[PDB]
Amino acid sequence: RLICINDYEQHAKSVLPKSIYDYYRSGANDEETLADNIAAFSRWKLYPRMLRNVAETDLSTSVLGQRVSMPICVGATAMQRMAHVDGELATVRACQSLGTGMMLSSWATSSIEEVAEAGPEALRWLQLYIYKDREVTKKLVRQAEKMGYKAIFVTVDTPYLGNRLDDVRNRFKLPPQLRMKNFETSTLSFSPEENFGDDSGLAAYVAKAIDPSISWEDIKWLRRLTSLPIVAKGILRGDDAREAVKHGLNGILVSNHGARQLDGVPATIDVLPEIVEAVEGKVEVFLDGGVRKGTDVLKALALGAKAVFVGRPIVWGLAFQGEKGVQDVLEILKEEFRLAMALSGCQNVKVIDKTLVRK
Ligand SMILES: Cc1cc2nc3c(=O)[nH]c(=O)nc-3n(C[C@H](O)[C@H](O)[C@H](O)COP(=O)(O)O)c2cc1C
Ligand SMILES: O=C(CC1CCCCC1)Nc1cccnc1
Repeated sequence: RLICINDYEQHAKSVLPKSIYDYYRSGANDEETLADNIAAFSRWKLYPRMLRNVAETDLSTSVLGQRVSMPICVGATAMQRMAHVDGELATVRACQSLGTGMMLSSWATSSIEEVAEAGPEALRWLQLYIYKDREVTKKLVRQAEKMGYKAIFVTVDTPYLGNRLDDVRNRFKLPPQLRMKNFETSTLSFSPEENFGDDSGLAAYVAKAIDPSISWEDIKWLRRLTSLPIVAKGILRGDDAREAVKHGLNGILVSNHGARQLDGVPATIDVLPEIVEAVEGKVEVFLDGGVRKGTDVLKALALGAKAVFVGRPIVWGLAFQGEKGVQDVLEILKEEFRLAMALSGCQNVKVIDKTLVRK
């Protein structure tokens, strides 16, 4: 049946309730960037070397000092138990099997501790939102430290939620049996019994809970709060990337939030070279947005990314078959990436060079 990532999305549309599929699929507004995140990869053309000896292709690399089996990691996607009863527990188990890392959403339907218990040997990182309540925010960071998470990815592109039109039409909220499990109060847990207005429930949750005032001073606060590596997630400008380096951060995740925040920003693959240039080798640079195929991974590494993160494909894996479905999606990406390396003449990730691509 399902042999590529597109097949998993098509299957997910056939089995998920509309409101859930739409929440996961949607971009902001007219979804111009959503289309471009994919189309932009196709404009970058590959210039493969022949006759390089590719009998033994090594996909392994490192993310912030921690070894991974491939430069393909799981990005934070909220509320995974909407897709499959086991949600984030299924995802972390699959990541452990693959030897890759899982970035856990602050808006997960499973707690920091529950995910660590399900994937004790998995490489795990926490995606952090800065809540108006700094005591909540600190508690999340402290729990990530205690529970063996290896970095914080602080999201910097969401002072307010983007306007996802289907979520407004559908009046998106959690199904009755689920909660954001990192929080205790009805509002912070996004209880679907709380009053979140007449439009998208999630946009109202953000407006109530998440601090629109945050600034570089809050990054200074976070840098002093934890010794863990910190990655700025959602940077699209070289000047902001340089500022993140000046604040002592340890990486940049070039991201447009899966095209869900400001519509009409460029595709991440198109802004990646500016960001790689701007940081001058001082920190690792990662990419997410539109990764669906092994050749997308190859292109991102050729342009200087250390690794890429996948969002929606993971959710579609869950919707098919929980842990097994996430494992299948990651195995397809790994095999497509191996083949793309081999056909391009690359024995290992260290020889994936800039001459492999042109736009
Ligand atoms: C359904 C969904 C939920 C998401 N939830 C979060 C979140 O909780 N925190 C966050 O920082 N980013 C979140 N993102 C953004 C992703 O981390 C990532 O940037 C994006 O999914 C990458 O693009 P892709 O879906 O094309 O792979 C979400 C994205 C999607 C599609
Ligand atoms: O606080 C630090 C160091 C951190 C501390 C923890 C581990 C890595 C670096 N740097 C900083 C803070 C504010 C403004 N400029 C620099």
